[PDB]
Parts: sequence; structure tokens; C-alpha cells
Amino acid sequence: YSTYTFLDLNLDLSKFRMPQPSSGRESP
Amino acid sequence: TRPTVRPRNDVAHKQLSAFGEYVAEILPKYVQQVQVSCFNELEICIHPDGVIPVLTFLRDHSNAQFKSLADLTAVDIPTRQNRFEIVYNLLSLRFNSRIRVKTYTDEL
Amino acid sequence: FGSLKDEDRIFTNLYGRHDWRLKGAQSRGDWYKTKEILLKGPDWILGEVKTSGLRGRGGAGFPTGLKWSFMNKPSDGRPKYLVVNADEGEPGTCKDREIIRHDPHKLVEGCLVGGRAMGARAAYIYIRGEFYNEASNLQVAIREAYEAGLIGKNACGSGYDFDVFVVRGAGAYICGEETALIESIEGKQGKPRLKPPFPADVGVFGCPTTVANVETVAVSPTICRRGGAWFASFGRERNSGTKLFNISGHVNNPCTVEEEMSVPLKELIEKHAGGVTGGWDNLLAVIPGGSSTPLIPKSVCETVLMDFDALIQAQTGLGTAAVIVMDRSTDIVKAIARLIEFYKHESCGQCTPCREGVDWMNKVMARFVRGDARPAEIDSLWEISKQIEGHTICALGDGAAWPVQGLIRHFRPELEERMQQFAQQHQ
Amino acid sequence: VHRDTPENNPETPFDFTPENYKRIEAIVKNYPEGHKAAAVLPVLDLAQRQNGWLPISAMNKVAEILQVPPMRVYEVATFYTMYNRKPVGKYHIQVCTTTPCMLRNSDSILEAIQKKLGIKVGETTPDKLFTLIEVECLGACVNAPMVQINDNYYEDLTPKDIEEIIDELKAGKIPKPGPRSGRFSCEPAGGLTSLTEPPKGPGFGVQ
Amino acid sequence: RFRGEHALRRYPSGEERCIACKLCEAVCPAQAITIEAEPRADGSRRTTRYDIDMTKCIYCGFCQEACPVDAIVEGPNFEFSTETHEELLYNKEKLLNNGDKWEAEIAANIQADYLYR
Amino acid sequence: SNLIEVFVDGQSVMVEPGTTVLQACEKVGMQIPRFCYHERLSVAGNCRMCLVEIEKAPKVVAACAMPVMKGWNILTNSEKTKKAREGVMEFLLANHPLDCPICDQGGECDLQDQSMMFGSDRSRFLEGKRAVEDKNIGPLVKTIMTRCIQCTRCIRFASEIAGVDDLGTTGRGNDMQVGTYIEKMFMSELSGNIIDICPVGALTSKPYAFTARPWETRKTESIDVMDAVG
Amino acid sequence: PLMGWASTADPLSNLVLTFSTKEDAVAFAEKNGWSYDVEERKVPKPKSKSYGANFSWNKRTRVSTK
Ligand SMILES: Cc1cc2nc3c(=O)[nH]c(=O)nc-3n(C[C@H](O)[C@H](O)[C@H](O)COP(=O)(O)O)c2cc1C
Ligand code: SF4
Ligand code: SF4
Ligand code: SF4
Ligand code: SF4
Ligand code: SF4
Ligand code: FES
Ligand code: FES
Repeated sequence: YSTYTFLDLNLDLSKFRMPQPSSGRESP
Repeated sequence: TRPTVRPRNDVAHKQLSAFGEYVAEILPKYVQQVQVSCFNELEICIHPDGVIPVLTFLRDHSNAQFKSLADLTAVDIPTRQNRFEIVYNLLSLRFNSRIRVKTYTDEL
Repeated sequence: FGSLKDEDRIFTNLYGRHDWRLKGAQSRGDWYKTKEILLKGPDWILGEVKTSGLRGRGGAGFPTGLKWSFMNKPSDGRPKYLVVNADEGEPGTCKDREIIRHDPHKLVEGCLVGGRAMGARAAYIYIRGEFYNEASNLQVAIREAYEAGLIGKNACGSGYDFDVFVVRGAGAYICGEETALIESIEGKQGKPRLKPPFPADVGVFGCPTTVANVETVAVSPTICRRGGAWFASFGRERNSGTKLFNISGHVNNPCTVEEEMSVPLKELIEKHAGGVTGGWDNLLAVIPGGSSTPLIPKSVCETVLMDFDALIQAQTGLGTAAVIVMDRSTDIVKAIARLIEFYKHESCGQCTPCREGVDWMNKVMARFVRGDARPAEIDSLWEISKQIEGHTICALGDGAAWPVQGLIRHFRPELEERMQQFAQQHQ
Repeated sequence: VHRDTPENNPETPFDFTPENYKRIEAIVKNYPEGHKAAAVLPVLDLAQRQNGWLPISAMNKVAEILQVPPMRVYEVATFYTMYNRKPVGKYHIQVCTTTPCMLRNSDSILEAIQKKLGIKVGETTPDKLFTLIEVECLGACVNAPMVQINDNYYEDLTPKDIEEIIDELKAGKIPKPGPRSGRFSCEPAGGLTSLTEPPKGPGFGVQ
Repeated sequence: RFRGEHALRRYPSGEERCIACKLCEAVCPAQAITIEAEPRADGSRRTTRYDIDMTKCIYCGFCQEACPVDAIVEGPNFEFSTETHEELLYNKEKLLNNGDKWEAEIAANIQADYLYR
Repeated sequence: SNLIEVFVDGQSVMVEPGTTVLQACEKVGMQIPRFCYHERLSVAGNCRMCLVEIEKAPKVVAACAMPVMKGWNILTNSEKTKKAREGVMEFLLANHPLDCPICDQGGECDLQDQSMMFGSDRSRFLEGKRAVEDKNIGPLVKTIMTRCIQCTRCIRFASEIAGVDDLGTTGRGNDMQVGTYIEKMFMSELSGNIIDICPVGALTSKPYAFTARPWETRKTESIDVMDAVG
Repeated sequence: PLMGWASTADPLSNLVLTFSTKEDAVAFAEKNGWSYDVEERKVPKPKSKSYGANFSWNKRTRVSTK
């Protein structure tokens, strides 16, 4: 119900822990 | 199937499948291919050694009159290794039947 | 079917609609026996859904116990991922947006649990952006217990412990079918793939993934918990389970409810609580599904149960499980033309049957509600409905003729007098 | 309507917030690298968040940020619904007319809005900031023909709320982000209780 | 429905009803038609050379029944018989002039016969 | 070795395990109609014209993008396939204007050599016919984007061999378009070589534009000498 | 020089026949006996085309913007 505070969604906890990732390569 | 499609029949397709069959049976000397058209016509492919006697056989009989010579034509066909194609067309008077005689040849 | 129930009790798959909707301390149902479920092998969980036989309540069968075990390679060289849908593409479903409203912790359990059946790497979930206030609570639930170290990357008891990421669309369509969402999560426009490449667990994002619905993995913890011989308690031998229902249209309380398989519509709709239209002695044209199940009139459908095959014994099945009626005030052809009007604004545009074939029907259905010229236009309209079933790709091609063809049945003078009245009006 | 840009603002320009450049690092760390390559759905949404409506130079800004061809940006924002290209207002409001919402008498939550406000159908306000359109398929047809706003939803719309939600927003209030009346949680109403208890002996998982 | 002299029609105030779609050429049995077209500077295509070999013309009239925009019309006037072979080859600036010695003769016969065909 | 005998109309032929139904049926000397397909391009399927009724199945599949399993009976002419090739090529012949007196591909368009052989007899639409607007790109490509049956064939060529990433798809549903959103010109090497690829006469040559129809020419093969590769 | 027609000499200039194959192609040019020259039939590659490999994990064969 708050239009802002997506950094609470994105950058607060999901940036502190991803984890890890390894994410593969796929360079290509 | 519908209107505006030609209604074919099977009675004339039966007897012309019947009549021309025993023609090759009684002269297996000259006849090399017989075929029935899907619209009641007949071809009797003949090597031209028997150009005279097969006509002479259809000249007279008691089961085949065929004395109305209507059409002599000539059709060329290149890429056949024997070019030309003499084709007759004769008519039975008493029986109302059409049959053609396809005889190939070459030039010389 | 059993004893025609399908009752409503507390022994369901819901924690509480009113208990606590924010983040909490996982009091009763959430995280009860956490490490003991994943300590068993996947072969304990593979085939455990066969004890349930959950067909998947998205609108089609092909049960989740089969698509997770079978059509699943072990590994070749590339990872696997999980796609848990959450968006509602059908009109008037509302089965979602209430699960995330008060039960955020239940879904996070079956994510790692259902992924353990596949052995996939991570968990990607997709929510509509327009459900914006409710989606903010979802990351708060990630802040509640996932950020409390309960999950990931070794919690608990084993090395298998992973994450969950949240994405949002804008105005999308890939709720309605899979293999477009795995395309749209890359960044392409959303024009879905062909259906047999290599289907979705062979050819996916860069590597084969799985796609499930909400309750395809939301009931997965508790069906692994209570088990039985209880998941097949209602219904016949074909279908099994207890699904959430939703009631709209003309009723005293348009609301959700909980029932199970094989309940007839005369007792199912009129209970909980009122039938505010003519509950009888009205027309009461019922719609069994969201949109792909057409009108059924006041005949024996009300005594026909809600089995998958019972509506297959009727003219059209329904797995979306939506209830809307049209009794007295609603004109029949007026409402359904607005349903056809709807599909112009959500068709993709790939298939030449779908594109330019829907707006064939759009321009003619607006001609019938107006009331217009001579008949036999109905049959030409009926042949177009008999011309788009299996030519397109997605089920929208099936979702475009089924409301039309079911209107051709059961209603011959729906407009045979109305369009004659306009023909009487000009004459 | 038409979907092109005949060159009014080719370069507005537009820049991002220094608070918002660091948020990209959370976004890029999500995707598997190499095939990451396109995070255009939250990012161009965040550009809509900073500006409100974005120009064509705002489209060209992010193309150098994520090394895609800039033609592959025009494909996205001209497809979806919530992205905007034309200039918009402060309050974007939506009448959720759907076919079961039609059955809940959407005609009442149709006009008597334009007469109340002074605008045209499907049209922005002539003054500043009210823009009114109509949408479909956002959850509850089980509620009234409800009203969507910029960050919430107004369940249980009614002609009193037509005299309220238009009225309170002209004054600058926040008219009840949810069900303003009736059932606050959309409960079964005769089955809303369902014997609220602990769920009958958890611990069946021997199996 | 009597056939005769060739002529060309045009719209209300002059437009060259011909669109040079070449169909009258491909069905002429004597190939009396020869047309070279070109984009005129306004943009719409028109003709440059337009010929009817009135010697060769065998009057199958299929040109009248092949034009979609109904351009060429067999005008019903048997006024003929010049004195050279060099004259009867009609160029374009006979035919528009010959189509504009009269039109009310032509425009009434089409309007009394177009319902049948 | 490494083959499956598939009875194409009840007649055996051995293909590689992993080829297409189109190349199988084209090997035995047949033509299935081709709109969303090209051999020298990639493979999509969004025209849905090739539809063959496979035996022992109630459904109909398209021969563009699917492999071939253990030997089927690819029933080419059926009493249902002709209920499909009539079917799809009735829709796309409606939302289209009445050109070809003036359409410059008027002797070779593939709505004109398919529509006699396949397809229906009359029309039942009977009003409609949306009409989009056109634009200009370069001084070589005469541009009528109205006709544009959206077979996605010029579109992939920008991602194909000519590597200029310039074109796209703008729109949804009935209303989508093909041209560039901005007025950027498109010209490089091979840039005039799209007007062969466009299978209808929506694209054509600018200097050639209004000259002559293609049933009067005399096709004589030769070689050009303006480069060393011939 | 009266119309600009393509009047001409070269009395043959339009003679195309329909042959069956390469075998009797030569045999007709020699049977009447004037000089000639023969091209060769070109059949293309079969070729290897397969959808599904247009979505890669590490390859280059990958389509976009469809
Ligand atoms: C008209 C229609 C609308 C649908 N809408 C959705 C939807 O909004 N969300 C969803 O997850 N599935 C929807 N589906 C079903 C999808 O096919 C389904 O999500 C996918 O096949 C996965 O099946 P599952 O529900 O068993 O997980 C819809 C199907 C139809 C026919
Ligand atoms: S039916 Fe056709 S246009 Fe609609 S989503 Fe499927 S492929 Fe796309
Ligand atoms: S009659 Fe028809 S084909 Fe002849 S010049 Fe006129 S438009 Fe062209
Ligand atoms: S008038 Fe006769 S000869 Fe002359 S173009 Fe017409 S059909 Fe041909
Ligand atoms: S130019 Fe026209 S025919 Fe060619 S791909 Fe584009 S839309 Fe299709
Ligand atoms: S391109 Fe095709 S549809 Fe268009 S005018 Fe030519 S033949 Fe007709
Ligand atoms: S569809 Fe209008 S709000 Fe649910
Ligand atoms: S021919 Fe291209 S999809 Fe059918």
C-alpha cells in the first residue's frame, strides 16, 4: 500500500543474501 | 457429390471393360497395351506390324461391325525416341461404340 | 462420488482467514515438522502425490504426481528451476490474492518441498504488478522467516536449502498459459512458444524447469503431512481433493467458500448462504468455469455434481471453478458479447486463426445484441466456432469458441425473436 | 488511438537518481549471468516510478545501461498495459468493469462519475491530474464493481462512494484503501467462522 | 450491346479511368494492345503509349469484359473507312479524343445493360 | 542405419532421425503450402498454413516445427486436411484490401497461386477490412505496410544474416505493425534484398515501381561482373 | 520507325520444347544436328533445420525479438 519502499523489497534483504548465486556460464 | 458435377455411369464402363478384354486374347501378336478411359473410351496400342490385319479384323465380324472410318489424325511427340503417333478413330454402326487405334512409328 | 460430500469444516488446507495475516511466529501449521520431511528420499515424495492424485486446479487435469516424476530427467549438464505462478488470468476467479493475503508462510514450505521432488536449484515466483499492496507483504514474509535463517543455504539439516525471488509483470497474459512466462522472464515481449518443441520441461529458460499453480504446491506440505486416504475422501475414483470455491453474480453473499469434489449445484451454490435472485423460478443461467465453460440453463445441472467427468457428462468441463449466474435482470446475449469483447484486449496475435478470427466474431456479436438482419448467420457463426479448436497454440483458441458454441446450443430463440423484432421494427 | 512518436521530445532528457543506480546491483544479481542480459521489466518500471510517464529518450537511456539494441526496448513498453508513453496525471484511477462486474451493476459505477466530476468517458480530466480508464481481470468480481488506484484497491464501490471517492480525492484525502463497508475481509458470511481452532492434530506425517 | 469503335472513358471531371492494369492486353487474341506505363510525377501510375491495331483487331471484345475499373468500351459507332494503312493504327490521342467526341451515347448503353453482366 | 521408414501416404521413405515433416513430404515430390517458413532462415510457425492430418490421432499438427517419431502415416490429402487448408486461408483473405490491379508483385504473389488451388470459393465476412498507414524508410524500398500479413519473415532477417538490429513488432492482437517505431532509415549492405523475401506484394522496388507486369518478360540467365566473387 | 514496335528479323527466336530428361536431351540436338551446349541441374542442400536449438544455454544459435 506504499508506492515506494521497493528497496525494502529488493535491496534490503535480497541484496544482503542472494545466496550465493553461482548462476552458471553461459558466457555464451 | 453435388449438382454441377458430371454424373458418370458404370454400365458402359463395364461392357467396354468387358469387350476390349478378349480382343487381346484372340490376337496376342500385335496388341501391346489396352486401356479403358474413365469416360467410356478405349485405346488399343498396336505395334505397326499389324497395321493392316487388325483393321481387317475390325473391318468385318459378326460381333463387331466397325465400318465407319471417321478420323485419321497425326500427333507429334518429341522426347519419345520414336517421335510421331498415328492415331485412328473408327465407329461401329450397329453398336454405337467408339474405339481408337494408337500406332506409333518413326520418321524413316 | 461417496456420500455426496464435500462438506465445510476446519480440517482443511487453510490455516485461518482471520487468525493473523501479517508476519507471525509460525504457531500451529507453519514449520511444524520441517527437517523430517526433507530427510526422507525423493522417492518417498515421488509417488506420495499419487496417494492424493491432485489433478491441478488451474483448469486442466494431468495430475502433478505424474508431471513431476515423469517428464523429468535426472540431470544432463544444466540446472533446474521452479516456476510457481500466482497471477489470475481468468475473469472473476479471486481464488488467488486471498492466499497471499493471510497465509504467506504456507507457500514457502512447499517451494523447497516441491523443488526437492525435482532437485531444482532455486525458486522463482511471478505475481501481477497490479496486486501491488498484497505483493509487498510477500517479501515481508521473506524478511520474517527466510531472513531469520530458517531456510538457506544449509538450513535445515542438509545442503539442500535455497532461496526465493519475486518478480512482477505489468499487464501481462502469461498467467493464462505456461511457456510464455518462461519467455517473459527473459525479457521478450510475451509471444508464447510452440507447444511441442521439446515441451516445457525439455526446452525452458536456458535449462528445463517446472511450472506449477499456487495450490499445486500450497497443499503439498499438508498433503505430505496429513496424507491418507484423506485426499481421496470425496468424489469418485477419478478426482480427489478439497478445493477452494468462489461465488459471484447474483447472490446474497458473494464470497469464497471451501468444499470438495462431487457436490451438486443446487445445494452448493444456494448454501453459504443466500440465493438472492430467483433461487428457483428464475432463468438462472449458470457458468461452471471461469470463462471457457458456457451457459447451462435451469435443467438437471443443479443436481449434477462438480466432478470433472460430470461436467464432461454435461456439455463442457470446468476446472477453473468459478460461479456466476444470470437469472432475471441479465440479458443473455448482452453479457456474453462483452465476454467476447474482452478477448480482443488480451489476444497475443501470433496465430492467424486467433488473430483476425476473434474480431470476426467481435463485429458480428455486436450486430446480434443490437438486433439485426435475417438468420442463417447463426450457422455461419457456428462454423467459425467449429473452425478454431486445434489450429492455434494456446488454450485461448479453445477459450474463444466454447462460450460461442455453447450459446448456439441451449438458446435457439435467444435472438431468433430479438433480431426478428428489429426486422419487425424496420418493417 | 495511434502507437508512434512523431518527434516532439526526442531528447527531453532524463536521468536516474543516485539512490537508484545502486538498486540495479540487486536486480542484476538475480539473473543467471550471460543470459541475464535483460532485466527490463522492473527497471523500466522503476523509470516509470521516478518520472510518472517516460519519454522516448528515457527508453534510449536504459538501452546503453543493459547493452541491448534500443529497438528491443520499443517492443516491451508498447506491449504491456501499465507502462505509459503519453503524459499522464497524478492520480490514475480505474473502473474495473468486467462481465461478472457487469452483473454486479457496473452501470451505477459507470457515469454519474463524469457528471459528478466534469470529464468525458474514458478520458483524463481537462484540468490536471485525474485520468480515468477502464480495466478488466484484477481478482475479485466477488466484490462490487470496484475501483483501482495507484497503490491500492477500493473494494465495495457504490454510488455513495461515487459521491465520496471522487469527492475525497478532489480534497486530497485517502478514501479507505480496501472494503469501505460490509465484510472487511471478504468472508463466507455464514461460514466465516468454520470453527476456528488448531487444525486437528498436526503430526500425521508418519505415513 | 452492339460492338464497334473503340474509345476510352474517364470519371467526372477528367481523371483517366484507365489504371493501366494490362489485363486487356493479355486477353487480346490479336495482341493489338501495346502499353508502356510509367509513374507520373504525382505518384499514381498512368500510360505512355497505348495502341489498338484496328487492322489486326478481331473484335472479341474481351477488353470490355476484362477491365476491373471498366476503362475501355466498345463504342457503338461504325463511322470508319479512311484511305491509308498508315492511319488506322490508333494512338492514345485519338482514343481520348474519340472517347470525348461523345459520352452520352456510351454512358446510356452501359447504364441500361450493366445489370445483366 | 540411422533412419525410420515413415509411410508418407502409405509409402516408405528413410529420413534422418530428427528432420521435419516438411522435408519428408518434400522429398517424395510434394508441396505443402509454405508461409511462415524458409529454408535459408530460422523456423517459426505463426502463419499456420501447413496442416496435415496425421493418422491415428484426432488432432491436426503443423509440419514446420516438430520432429518425426516412429513411422507414421502422414495422410496428406484427407477429408479433414482440406477442411484445414480451406480453413486458415479464408481468414487472412478477409482483412486485406482489394489490390492487384496495382500491386507490383501481381503475377507472383503467394495469395494468388495458393488461392486458386487450395482454399474456398466465395466470401462471407462481409464488412470490416482494417486499414493501417504506411511510411518511408529509404529511397529504395517502396513501402505499403497495409498488406503485411505478418508472417514474421522480414522481421527475423534483421536478427539473421544482415546483422542490423533495426526492425521489430509493435502492437497487440489485431493491431500490430512491423515497421520501425522511430523514423530511422534502414540502409546498409544487402538492404535492398528484402523485397524478394516479402512473400506478398507489400514490399517492392522503388525505381522499378510502375513499369510492367511479370508475364511479359523473357527470363535469360547470365552472370554479373561488378565484383570479384561474380 | 513509325511506332517504336519491336519489329525484327531473326526468324526463329521463339522455340521452346518440353524435354523429359538429360538422356534424350542430347539425342534430339544430334538427330537434326546443329551445335549446342549443355548446363547442369542444380539441386540444393537437404538440409539440417531443427527448431528447439534456437534457445540456448551456452550456444550462439539463439533468436530474439520474435
Ligand atoms: C482460460 C484459461 C486461463 C488460465 N489462467 C491461468 C492463470 O491465470 N494462472 C495460472 O497459473 N494458470 C492459468 N491457466 C492454466 C494454465 O494452463 C496452467 O497454469 C499451466 O498449464 C500449469 O498448470 P497447473 O495449474 O496444473 O499448474 C489458465 C488456463 C485457461 C484455459
Ligand atoms: S491463440 Fe494464437 S495469438 Fe493467442 S496466445 Fe495462442 S498463439 Fe498467441
Ligand atoms: S482497360 Fe484495364 S487493362 Fe486496359 S489499359 Fe485500361 S485499366 Fe489497363
Ligand atoms: S477489341 Fe477484340 S481484338 Fe481488340 S483488344 Fe479487345 S478483344 Fe482484343
Ligand atoms: S514485410 Fe509484410 S509479408 Fe513480409 S514479414 Fe513483414 S508483415 Fe510479413
Ligand atoms: S500481394 Fe497478394 S493480396 Fe495483395 S494485391 Fe497482390 S495478390 Fe492480392
Ligand atoms: S475483474 Fe474487475 S475487479 Fe475482478
Ligand atoms: S506453414 Fe509456416 S506454420 Fe504452417
